[PDB]
Amino acid sequence: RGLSGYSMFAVGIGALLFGYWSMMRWNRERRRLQIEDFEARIALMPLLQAEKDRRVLQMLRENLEEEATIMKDVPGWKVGESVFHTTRWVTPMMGELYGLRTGEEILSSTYGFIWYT
Amino acid sequence: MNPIILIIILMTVMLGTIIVMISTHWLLIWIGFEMNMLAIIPIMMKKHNPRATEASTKYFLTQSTASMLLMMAIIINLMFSGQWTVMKLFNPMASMLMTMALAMKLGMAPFHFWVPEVTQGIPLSSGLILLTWQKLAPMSVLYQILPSINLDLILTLSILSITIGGWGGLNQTQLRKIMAYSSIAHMGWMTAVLLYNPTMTLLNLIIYIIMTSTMFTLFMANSTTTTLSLSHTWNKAPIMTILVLITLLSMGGLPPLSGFMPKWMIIQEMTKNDSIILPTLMAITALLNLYFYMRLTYSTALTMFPSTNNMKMKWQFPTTKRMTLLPTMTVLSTMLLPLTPILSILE
Amino acid sequence: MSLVYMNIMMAFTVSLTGLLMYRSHLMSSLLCLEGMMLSLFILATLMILNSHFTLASMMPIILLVFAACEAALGLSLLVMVSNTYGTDYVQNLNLLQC
Amino acid sequence: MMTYIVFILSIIFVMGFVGFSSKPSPIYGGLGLIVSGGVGCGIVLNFGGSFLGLMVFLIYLGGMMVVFGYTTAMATEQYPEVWVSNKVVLGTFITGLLMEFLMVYYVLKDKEVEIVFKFNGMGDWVIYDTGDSGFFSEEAMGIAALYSYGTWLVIVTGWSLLIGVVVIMEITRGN
Amino acid sequence: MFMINVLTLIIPILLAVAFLTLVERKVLGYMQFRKGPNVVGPYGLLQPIADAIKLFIKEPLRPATSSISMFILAPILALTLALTMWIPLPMPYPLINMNLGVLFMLAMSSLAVYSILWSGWASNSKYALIGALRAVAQTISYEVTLAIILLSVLLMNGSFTLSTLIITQEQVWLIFPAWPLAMMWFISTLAETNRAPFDLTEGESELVSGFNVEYAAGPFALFFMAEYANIIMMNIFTTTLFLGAFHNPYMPELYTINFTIKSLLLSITFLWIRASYPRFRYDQLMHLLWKNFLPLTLALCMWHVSLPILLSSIPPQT
Amino acid sequence: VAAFLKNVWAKEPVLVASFAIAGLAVILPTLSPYTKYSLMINRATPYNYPVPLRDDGNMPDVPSHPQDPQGPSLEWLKRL
Amino acid sequence: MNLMITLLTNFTLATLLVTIAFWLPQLNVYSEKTSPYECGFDPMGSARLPFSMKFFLVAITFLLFDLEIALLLPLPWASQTTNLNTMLTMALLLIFLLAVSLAYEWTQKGLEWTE
Amino acid sequence: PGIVELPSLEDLKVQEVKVSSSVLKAAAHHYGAQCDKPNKEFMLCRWEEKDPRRCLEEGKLVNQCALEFFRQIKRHCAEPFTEYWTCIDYSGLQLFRRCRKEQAQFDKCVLDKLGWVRPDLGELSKVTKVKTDRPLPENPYHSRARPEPNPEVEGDLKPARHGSRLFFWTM
Amino acid sequence: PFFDVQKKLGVDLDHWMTIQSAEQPHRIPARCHAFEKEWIECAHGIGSIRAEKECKIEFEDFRECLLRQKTMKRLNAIKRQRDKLIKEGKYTPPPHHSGQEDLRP
Ligand SMILES: CCCCCCCCCCCCCCCCCC(=O)OC[C@H](COP(=O)([O-])OC[C@H](O)COP(=O)([O-])OC[C@H](COC(=O)CCCCCCCCCCCCCCCCC)OC(=O)CCCCCCCCCCCCCCCCC)OC(=O)CCCCCCCCCCCCCCCCC
Ligand SMILES: CCCCCCCCCCCCCCCCCC(=O)OC[C@H](COP(=O)([O-])OCC[N+](C)(C)C)OC(=O)CCCCCCCCCCCCCCCCC
Ligand SMILES: CCCCCCCCCCCCCCCCCC(=O)OC[C@H](COP(=O)(O)OCCN)OC(=O)CCCCCCCCCCCCCCCCC
Ligand SMILES: CCCCCCCCCCCCCCCCCC(=O)OC[C@H](COP(=O)(O)OCCN)OC(=O)CCCCCCCCCCCCCCCCC
Ligand SMILES: CCCCCCCCCCCCCCCCCC(=O)OC[C@H](COP(=O)(O)OCCN)OC(=O)CCCCCCCCCCCCCCCCC
Repeated sequence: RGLSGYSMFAVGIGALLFGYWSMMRWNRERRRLQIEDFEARIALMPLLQAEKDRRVLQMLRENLEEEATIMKDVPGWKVGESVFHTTRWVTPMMGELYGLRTGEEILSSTYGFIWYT
Repeated sequence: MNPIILIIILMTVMLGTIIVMISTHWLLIWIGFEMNMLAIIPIMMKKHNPRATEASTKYFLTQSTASMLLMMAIIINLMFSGQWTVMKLFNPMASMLMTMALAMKLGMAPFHFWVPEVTQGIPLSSGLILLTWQKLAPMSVLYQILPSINLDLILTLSILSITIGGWGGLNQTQLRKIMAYSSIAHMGWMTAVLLYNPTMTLLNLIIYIIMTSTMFTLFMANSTTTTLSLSHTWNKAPIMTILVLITLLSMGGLPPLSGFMPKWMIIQEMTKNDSIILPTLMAITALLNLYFYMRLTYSTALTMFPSTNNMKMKWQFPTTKRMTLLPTMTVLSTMLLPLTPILSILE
Repeated sequence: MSLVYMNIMMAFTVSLTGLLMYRSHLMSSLLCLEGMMLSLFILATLMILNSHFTLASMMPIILLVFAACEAALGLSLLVMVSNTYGTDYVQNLNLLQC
Repeated sequence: MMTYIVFILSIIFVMGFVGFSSKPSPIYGGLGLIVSGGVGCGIVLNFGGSFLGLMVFLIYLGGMMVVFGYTTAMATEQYPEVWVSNKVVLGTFITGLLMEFLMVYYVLKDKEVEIVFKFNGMGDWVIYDTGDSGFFSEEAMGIAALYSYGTWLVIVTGWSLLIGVVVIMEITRGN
Repeated sequence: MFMINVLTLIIPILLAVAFLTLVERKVLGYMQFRKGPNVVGPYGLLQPIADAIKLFIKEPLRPATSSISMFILAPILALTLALTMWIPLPMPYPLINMNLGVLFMLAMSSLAVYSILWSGWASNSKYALIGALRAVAQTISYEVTLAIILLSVLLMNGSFTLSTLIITQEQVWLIFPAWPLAMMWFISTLAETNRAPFDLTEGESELVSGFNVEYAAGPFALFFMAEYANIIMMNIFTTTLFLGAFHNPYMPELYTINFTIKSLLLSITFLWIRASYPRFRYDQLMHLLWKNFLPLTLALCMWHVSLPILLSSIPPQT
Repeated sequence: VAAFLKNVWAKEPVLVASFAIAGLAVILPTLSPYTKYSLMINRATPYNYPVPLRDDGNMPDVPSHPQDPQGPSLEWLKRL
Repeated sequence: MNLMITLLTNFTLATLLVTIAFWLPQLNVYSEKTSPYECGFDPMGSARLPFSMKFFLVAITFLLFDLEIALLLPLPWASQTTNLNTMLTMALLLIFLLAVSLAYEWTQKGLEWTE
Repeated sequence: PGIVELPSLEDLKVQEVKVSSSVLKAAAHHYGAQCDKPNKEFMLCRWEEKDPRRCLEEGKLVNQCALEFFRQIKRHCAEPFTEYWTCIDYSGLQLFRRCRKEQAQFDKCVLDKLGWVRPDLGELSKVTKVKTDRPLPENPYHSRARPEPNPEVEGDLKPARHGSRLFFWTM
Repeated sequence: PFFDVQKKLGVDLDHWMTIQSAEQPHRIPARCHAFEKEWIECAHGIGSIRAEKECKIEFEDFRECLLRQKTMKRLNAIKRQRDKLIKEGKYTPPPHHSGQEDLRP
């Protein structure tokens, strides 16, 4: 009983060709959709970058205006002294921003993306 | 072994040494050492007897431990420098660990405890590969990190290697253990001049490889692995006794021979740097190497030990062996001292 | 430096002294070389993921490859010791002492 | 004490290393190395390397299954040492654990320590980047660059694995 | 409220294992011309409860020669790794949405071997020793193709994310471009999950009960409800790979019903295979996944690398 | 060559299918017109930000707005 | 966070199905029921004797081929590159080197078992 | 070293764009079309200064130009945009492909009432030229004087004086 | 023996993973790209002996970018003094270091 060999190989290769055609069309459509999502990301990035700059400068100024109040009795302390010889901007460390804040904000800001589900 | 597989495995040993020599990245140095070890293990187990398996196990454990210390030195360099360039090391801890790793890979004392064992366990051809070609990749890395090598460490390793390799060969009657303690003493000579003039390190490496390749080619051409079987060579091929005479007197550092060439130049570069005690102790300690070389010349060339009756059959058969470059290496290991200023090509 | 590098270097040294002090059993120390590879993996990978030097992120994979590419070598050299002798005890490998 | 999670996983990493480095038996050596390689893919997974931790987990699971098969076939004795059967196993196991928790105690009380290097005592959350990588995890991009940029590394690694197979079949012959 | 979301995962699949025992026995009965359990409940709907009460009130029988710590730790890790491979599975929304959920499935498949392996070693018995090292021979056989098949089918996905494997199969099933990979993956999951013809560790005709021959009831239950959890998870994983259903984002229950009935048909297919085929020998197992499936898997890996470049159909990674 | 091919298809057909699929995967991307579009799609996928240029005064090919006619276009991807 | 809660739950109610499996039934311990199983007769010798592995060369080569799926695994990400013919050449080079390895292990009878 | 110079808290106060991410992603293409010029002046200042403290004022222009983008949506097309960002906001990955009919209604209402063309596939990823009057930073890395290199080799290569001069070798 | 085949033949075998400032995939910067660029452009061509003392400042800034030892020591001092002032009760934390602050964006 059953079909011959050539008939089953023809049905299998035809199923291959149909799957390859359908995945060709759908992956080209998915690449176009990815480019659309990335251009939405690009168009949002200047506003997010400006808010991120004001965010980190807000946090560094809050860490600086509270460093002078803590560091008042300590002799020879220099408030806001850079640990770098250069005067170039350095991107802040995680401890430079969230070093004086609560552990909930620390965990949600430094392990939040990795631990998220 | 299937000769296609032998060709591929020997080209892979050579490829590991070349990948260490030509690469500017620390991971590729480590890959070259791993490839070198991995490919040279079946060269040691070419014969499949328990001594080759023991030698291969001891060699695998020593070289694997050395490669672990090498990669830890590489990762500490990555921490303290943020980069991977094969140059000086930016931490004395990584400098110490890499100097220990390369000293283990060279078999320099007090990490010398594998070189007579592994050299005795394996054949003379694989022992030649071990004592010559495997002394090229760690000497490359030592040539490349000498702005960061601790002076006290490399000089302690060097003089400890010279003393222990001198005393070790005096108690030996096996030719492979003699060549292994000779290796230890000569690597001490090469690394003692490493921070003063590494051109003399390369000179000593090249002259040593010539003399060691001459001695192993003479041992293979005579099929001798003990002192007392080398002592039958006068009754079979008396020119080979002359060749081992001139080569062993060359390896002892006697003028007017070329093995006096590295030693003298090493002294010539260590007295410039106001070190007088250290090359003097090195020269006096090389008399031990000369003493067991003279023991082998007494047993082989200068006297005639009694032979057997069956040697009369071996008079009727010539050598069909590939004594590859044996007259060339015999001439280069003995008569090269008038060409001593050729060492400037190694600059 | 950072606190985790203390314990990863500590694990390297623990596996180092475990390798470098044999307990007369060769498989128990071939595990220690594999542990040294694990500690080097995690140490290098913490350094590379920390500094965002992304192109060296392929480096620990390569490192890990040569890990088993010698570990398999050791096992291929473990079975020849354990075919000559009934056990893989390292004190049976003392023929080259003479 | 949840900000110290990478430190706590690293304590379990050192505990697994003292577990298999005391060398009880390669059954329990494989146990301890699986435990260390499974918390080590939790140390390094909290730095962003989710691909690069799952692989050191998976490769070492295959590795310890192979090592299990060999230590049941070759490295087997009648009474295997569990963790406490030998005095020299238990002594150095307790020694490694007491010295490890000793340098835990000296680094949480003082917030700095020095064994050969100097180490901080704050939680290692402090050193992370305060930015985002966009629509790519950067370690995946770097390991993806092994095919575009790492061509010589591909050639030497694939050649080393090929001759590793050839080398191993030349060793395990006997004649 | 995530703890409820965990308890609404593992408790309905400690029930689906229980009724899977009944479905296994009854489909095994009606394919062997007899009937299954129809005595305890209404046509057998209480026989799983009867077995689940019987196994946990029987004397546990810890042996005298057994390494007791590994003897107890091995069924705990069995049921632990049986439960924890359900968390990246999209139903259409997974419990824990992993960016690399496929490699989590693969790594926990590699870790779940040690439950069988340490259970066979710990119970110091000669039949449990043979059933332990047959798991080594089985795992060095399927794992060397379990990863390249799963690589080649994700070269049409673009990532290792299981949830993106629904978006991948929104037009056509991924069994149509990858049916050799599908009919090789299905056999690889038979060989993984210790189902017939690849039992080979609990191989009843050779080894009396195999690796768990010393495990009496109670700890025997956690190897018996772990393996069935592995077959339901594994057919859900095969359904997600090759038989991905329609997902409406406003009606998730349509996707849940669709992949549920597809995974039930694949579980019934496992029961069809267990009730009809002679069991391999565990070297002929190895000369199948190495001499037959591994070269063709390497060829299809070359093809599924080169084909999305050949047709400009490289799937997105986002 | 045909009799040996029939012989190996009769004896080891899995290996024949393996070498056939591998040979197609080797030779066929070099014989396809769509392999160019793979590279063109991959280099037109904007992961990074298109960092703008300071207008010196002489850049006729660089636009001043994304909806300007000059610049790289993706109409070939829209049609295909 | 949720991952460790899920793993803690799975481990917790996998070990709490064991502690109510040992402590709930009535124990009757005597030193013949806890003996090992050798089909009724007493076992001759210990099961801690070396059980010789016939598939040992395949087991060592599994260590090498499992590294290949640490090298071939970034191919869904390597296909996203902008140097793509080079990626395709290196990918086909890695699968071809794995295949040359498997062919060498075949023809030298490394896949067969001993005895 | 020196005191780090941070701006004060009053220097950072600006009327923020207090909308969610789906509201931003729904209006993203028209934001990249209409708010092109101060955004590109800001990102040019941001990659050239390499210092956010020298980029605040341009950044405020961004926060000036985004809000006027949304008020002009709020005055005219508040309800089709509200339905469109709600439908975007439902999805987990926030798919544009699940919301094409609300996108068509929003684009039609915007093109009728405000005359904005939505950017096509490929336009927002272009590298554009920006006409600014701020100076080019002459040292954005705050670097210093590079050390003087070693002098090169020059002159014709004469032979060695008396050969090698190695103890007695006259050549 | 640094037989520099890669510069003789002009091939790039491993110069690309050499430093962090090299060409990275998708233009991803390292966290110490500016520090390493300044150190390499300082120490280029002047040799190692002049580079160990004339480019010491850029290499100290770059090493302190890499390991952040001075930063973590300063944060140790700040956090320890803050904990001491909390323990003595001579200082209270502000509301924006406790949560109730209605954060920026
Ligand atoms: C129209 C166009 C064409 C016109 C063509 C016109 C010419 C036609 C002939 C061309 C061919 C060349 C012929 C020789 C030229 C002159 C070379 C010469 O005598 O230099 C004197 C040379 C320096 O003397 P000088 O008073 O300062 O200057 C006279 C010249 O103006 C020196 O002039 P220079 O300043 O230019 O010399 C440079 C430098 C000047 O020398 C120096 O800077 C002093 C340091 C030289 C090396 C010292 C090394 C000491 C430690 C090793 C000692 C080894 C053992 C000693 C020998 C044992 C026997 C093997 O020499 C070297 O660096 C080369 C090293 C010595 C090789 C000399 C040439 C030998 C060729 C034949 C080889 C036969 C075996 C020779 C012995 C083997 C050992 C060399 O004397 C020595 O070094 C003492 C040894 C004697 C030299 C070799 C004698 C050659 C004739 C041998 C015939 C009998 C052979 C018997 C069988 C073989 C022995 C068993
Ligand atoms: C995922 C959803 C389900 C998918 C389908 C699965 C459902 C069906 C399952 C049926 C029950 C199976 C129970 C277990 C059986 C185990 C035994 C078994 O299967 O052994 C495998 C058998 C083994 O056969 P064997 O063992 O007889 O092999 C003999 C080998 N020698 C000679 C060395 C002894 O077959 C295979 O290995 C084939 C695997 C699949 C092949 C797919 C080929 C696709 C087409 C290739 C190209 C062909 C054309 C040429 C090129 C053209 C190019 C244009
Ligand atoms: C600073 C870096 C410098 C780098 C310089 C590189 C130069 C070339 C490489 C030199 C390094 C050492 C070379 C020798 C390695 C050992 C080769 C070997 O063992 O070959 C095997 C073969 C065995 O001979 P057979 O009798 O057939 O064997 C029976 C069964 N085994 O044959 C033998 O064992 C016989 C010996 C063959 C090789 C000896 C000749 C080459 C080395 C001697 C110096 C030649 C002069 C030119 C180079 C100078 C620098 C070394
Ligand atoms: C004595 C014998 C042993 C007895 C005790 C046995 C205990 C149970 C053993 C089995 C469980 C082993 C777990 C191993 C680690 C698994 C890590 C994991 O699940 O990673 C998957 C996932 C990756 O997702 P990702 O791509 O990061 O996406 C998030 C980014 N947006 O990751 C995520 O989504 C990130 C979520 C947070 C991850 C935290 C770090 C991992 C925690 C490891 C816990 C300890 C593991 C111990 C292993 C022991 C092995 C025997
Ligand atoms: C060039 C394209 C890329 C090729 C390389 C990539 C391959 C990818 C697939 C992975 C393959 C890995 C394993 C390959 C092993 C081959 C060697 C082998 O197994 O030889 C033995 C076999 C006969 O088996 P036997 O000797 O009986 O073994 C004992 C068990 N019965 O011997 C045989 O079966 C005969 C083998 C030689 C003849 C095969 C002919 C196939 C022709 C297919 C059509 C043409 C395809 C284009 C390529 C040219 C082929 C000549």
